[PDB]
Amino acid sequence: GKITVFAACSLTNAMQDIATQFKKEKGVDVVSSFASSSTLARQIEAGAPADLFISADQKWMDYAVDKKAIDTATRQTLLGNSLVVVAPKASVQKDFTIDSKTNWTSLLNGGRLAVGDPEHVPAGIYAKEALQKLGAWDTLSPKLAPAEDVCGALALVERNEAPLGIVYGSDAVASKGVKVVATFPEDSHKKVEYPVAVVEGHNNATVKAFYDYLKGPQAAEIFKRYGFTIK
Repeated sequence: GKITVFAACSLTNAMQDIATQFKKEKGVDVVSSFASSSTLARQIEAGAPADLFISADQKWMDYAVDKKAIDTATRQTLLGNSLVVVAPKASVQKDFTIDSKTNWTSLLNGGRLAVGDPEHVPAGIYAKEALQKLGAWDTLSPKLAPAEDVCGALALVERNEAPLGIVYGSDAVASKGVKVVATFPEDSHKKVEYPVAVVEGHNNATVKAFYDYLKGPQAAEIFKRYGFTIK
């Protein structure tokens, strides 16, 4: 009795604790592979035998679905999250409020904005989308420090290679080394939503019981503990 979950990077800590518990209360081992949702959707398209896939956006779930790789009837939106600007924990930067008059250059002071790569990384695509609506994207696009996932973007900031980054609400929570300094207004981007689905061919009673457990009160308590919103 062994389950494989492919989950967005941002779910690392939450998923590891759900797994350790599930094995404790159910005796089934859940082993996770974490990465950009783009990379994971691509692996699944390419035949990777994941049992479940949780994406950090709808876009990469839609992708896996339109490639016939998903048991589509099972797709549900599981989580919500906020999009935030982090600075390193030692930074003197204070909280501020984001709007179309936020002077991103002055805050950056010759530094880069750490982001998931907006070409594919959901955190980056949300960020691009907020920055465009805010009217700040053409100023910012040549000034990015892109990473291969939202964990890479966080780490640029932890290490002080970038003064600011855009990550999720939840990412600042699992990180000793950065502090949230602003939250994007919800009206600046598409809702950050995390769909889950059973991978095509893997809809069996063992996998179903874990899929049901991700909406269980034990998983809920952990998700919330890590700063996710429950759907």
